[PDB]
Amino acid sequence: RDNIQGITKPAIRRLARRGGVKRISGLIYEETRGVLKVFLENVIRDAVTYTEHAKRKTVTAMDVVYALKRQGRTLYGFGG
Amino acid sequence: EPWKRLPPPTVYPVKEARFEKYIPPQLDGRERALAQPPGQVAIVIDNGSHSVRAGWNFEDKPRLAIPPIMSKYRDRKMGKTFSFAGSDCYAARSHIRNAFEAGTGIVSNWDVMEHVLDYVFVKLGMNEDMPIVMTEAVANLPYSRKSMSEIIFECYGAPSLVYGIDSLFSFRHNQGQTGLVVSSSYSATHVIPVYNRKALLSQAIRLNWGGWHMAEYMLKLLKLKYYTGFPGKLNSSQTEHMVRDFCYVSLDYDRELAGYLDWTGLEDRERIVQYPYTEEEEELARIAERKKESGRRLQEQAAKMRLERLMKKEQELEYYKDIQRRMQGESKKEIKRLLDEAELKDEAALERVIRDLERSIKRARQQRLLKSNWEARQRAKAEKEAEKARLAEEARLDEERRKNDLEGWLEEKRQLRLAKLNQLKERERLKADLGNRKSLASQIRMKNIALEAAIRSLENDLLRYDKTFSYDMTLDAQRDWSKSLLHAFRYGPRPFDPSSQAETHRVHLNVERIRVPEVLFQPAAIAGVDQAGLVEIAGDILCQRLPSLPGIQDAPDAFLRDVFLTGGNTLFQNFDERLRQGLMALLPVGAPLRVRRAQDAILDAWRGAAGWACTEEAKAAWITREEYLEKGGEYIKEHDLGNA
Amino acid sequence: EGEVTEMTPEEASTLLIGLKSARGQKKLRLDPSIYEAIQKERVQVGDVIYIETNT
Amino acid sequence: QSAQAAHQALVEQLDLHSIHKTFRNPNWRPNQRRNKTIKAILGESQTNIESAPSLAPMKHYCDVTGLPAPYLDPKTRLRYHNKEIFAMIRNLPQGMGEQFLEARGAHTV
Ligand SMILES: Nc1ncnc2c1ncn2[C@@H]1O[C@H](COP(=O)(O)OP(=O)(O)OP(=O)(O)O)[C@@H](O)[C@H]1O
Ligand SMILES: [Mg+2]
Repeated sequence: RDNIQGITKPAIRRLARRGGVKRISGLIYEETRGVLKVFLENVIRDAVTYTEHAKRKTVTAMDVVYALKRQGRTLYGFGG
Repeated sequence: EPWKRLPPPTVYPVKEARFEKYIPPQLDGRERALAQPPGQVAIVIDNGSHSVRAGWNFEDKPRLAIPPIMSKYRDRKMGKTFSFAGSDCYAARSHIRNAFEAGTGIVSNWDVMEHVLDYVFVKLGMNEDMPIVMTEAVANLPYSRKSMSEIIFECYGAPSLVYGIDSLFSFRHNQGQTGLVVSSSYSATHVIPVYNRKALLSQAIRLNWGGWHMAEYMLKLLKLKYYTGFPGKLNSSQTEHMVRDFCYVSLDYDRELAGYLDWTGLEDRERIVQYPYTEEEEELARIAERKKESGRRLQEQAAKMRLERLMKKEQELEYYKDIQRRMQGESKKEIKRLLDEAELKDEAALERVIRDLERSIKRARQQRLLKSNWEARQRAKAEKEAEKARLAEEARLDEERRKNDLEGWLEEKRQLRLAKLNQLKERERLKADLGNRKSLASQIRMKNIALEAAIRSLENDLLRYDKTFSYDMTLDAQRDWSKSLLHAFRYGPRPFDPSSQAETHRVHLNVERIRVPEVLFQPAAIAGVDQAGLVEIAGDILCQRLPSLPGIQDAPDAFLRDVFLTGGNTLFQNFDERLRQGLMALLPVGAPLRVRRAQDAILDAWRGAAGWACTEEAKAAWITREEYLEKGGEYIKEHDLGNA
Repeated sequence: EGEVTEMTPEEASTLLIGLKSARGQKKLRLDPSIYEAIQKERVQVGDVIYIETNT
Repeated sequence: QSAQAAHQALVEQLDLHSIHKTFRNPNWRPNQRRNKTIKAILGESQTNIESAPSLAPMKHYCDVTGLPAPYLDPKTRLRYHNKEIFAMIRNLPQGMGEQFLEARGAHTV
């Protein structure tokens, strides 16, 4: 399945443009995919524990928000 | 015992390339070069990337043997420039530049080469007119030959020049007639088939490994072995002497290698190289006083803390006891609410903290207060005495259990150790699991919201009385440096201490004694060179190429009767036998393989060109200045000892 | 007894096989019968084999 | 001090620059671009076709101790002898793993 390859090179380009990056080595795209997957694993792992300890099968936005704040990366807009 | 039985180590000082003496110009050679018969004199120069050798063809050994290096610099405080052009470069500022491209046989810094040639002719006493024989790389590049011959004709103006291959001059000096010439030099390793004194250079092969690469690879290895930091300055000139003095070719590599770091006899397989080093009561009483006072004060703090805990926790026990008494006295409806004064729901909970308080104190008008404080000390003293009695009673039972039931008693301690080992391994695994990911705690906390001394003691008793137990079983031995491969690799059979300046600043060679030469035989495995090994190259030539070649006759058998070894980098122990036994398996059974070493395999390549220099075969190959001015510097007279 | 350095079907019956020990290599001409015995066993180049020439 | 004087004497005694060369023709002067590397020479020339590859399967050796290696670590791609060396290899300073590869001409990228 390997849906990490669905994070295409242009999508990684635009994230770098918003990051203010002018020239991108062609080796960046594989390194960025590894970075993203390592991050996104950690958040979902934490979120699923809030879901299960609330005795739910559905992971909720506040499960994600608590996982993010637990990681020090507080996200506003989805809930208090 | 295992190391204390060994003698003090034999250790060899580092060796490096160094300046040794002044060589005044050898004017006697210049006079003899004029007295010798007409046309029977030449300057013979061997372009060794490790050593330029130069001298007179009519002489049996060269006058010079000089590294192809220059060092030119401005002495800023004195304004004069200096330049040096051999071992006069102290290989002391060492602005050294080398004529050759590193790891190749080809000259590339012509300013350096021109300064080396300048040094040569000065030291030969040139007062200028003399023919030059110059050795050359196999398949040497045309541009490189053009540049060298331009220097010889335009700058130095010499009358005639001839180029020949150093390995083929060496073969001729050893009565070579037909054979396989195997050269290993500084730059490279070559296999040349020679048929009827003529080299079949279209069938020559190069390995791109040689004595330079061995010194470079040995340096990479020593830097990795001591990656923690070796405090001596590791240099390629030092590893070049290490590869010479200590390396040798293995007669059977894998069976020798796999046991090389095995602990017995390692002090024989290991050789130790010493880098240079330098090494260097009232305060002792004062330190001991401070240590005594600070130690006592800490014990006073612990005793005060414990004695403080004694009164508090005993009164908390009395506090819990009075809660129990009131709980037991008052109506049953009061039980939980009264025990909630002890913040606990039931005596089944309160007994837990009661026991922990009892354990802790067990483990640990003002005259009325002082007596009450004295009572707390006395109460713990009784608990201490009862604890010691309980331990002594348990010891007395274990004594009789050991004396009567020893086999069962020891089997208990073995199984207890196994349990304690499993408990420690579970605890060690837990200590690896704990903090493997910080959020482990915060994840689990939401579920709520919404051995060392024992193992040692068991081991010590088994060492005391289980005659089948032994120290190597203990976890202590399982962590001893004496049981570690990386200590043997880096430091050998002796214990090591970083306090000794003498025992730091020494390198232990070990596996690289044999691993370094074997890159010739296993290049892609040992150093990634991605080329066929020497035995596979020589086997390809003898077995695949020469029998197919149409003009040749008696192949392989004519070439196979003389596999000839040339160049300094062949001088390893067992190099010849290793090459023989490798080829022997590739050849038809009983084939008359001989492998032979050159005499004096370094200088012998020069002696061949000196002997050859003025023969009629050579003088038919000489190019004159007036030919060069028309033909240019790339053009050469093809001859049996030179390139096409 | 040797490592099979070559297996060259000669006819289309005869095989030639090359065998090598640490001490040299030898070629053998194989009758189609002993060839198919060598081929009924799963011998390939790089295998080590034992042959009895007469039996 | 005599040591400085003696060294100054020896460097003057060894120097070639103080020595005039009668054989050296002054009129010829080299092209300043003449120092070229093998790649430049070969690239401009486009007989050093004497190198040879190999087809046999290579043996596996421990990148640290050089002893034979049954194991290739999937993470750092160092070859290693045993569990003791695997422990070291995973504990290496982050730059060190690429040096063990590079000692056999390998690199991770
Ligand atoms: N006894 C010895 N054992 C092993 N190696 C040695 C020994 N003596 C010298 N060497 C090494 O042999 C090399 C010298 O090789 P050789 O003299 O054949 O080369 P060269 O003519 O200078 O170079 P080239 O022909 O490649 O330009 C050096 O690396 C030196 O350290
Ligand atoms: Mg040479």
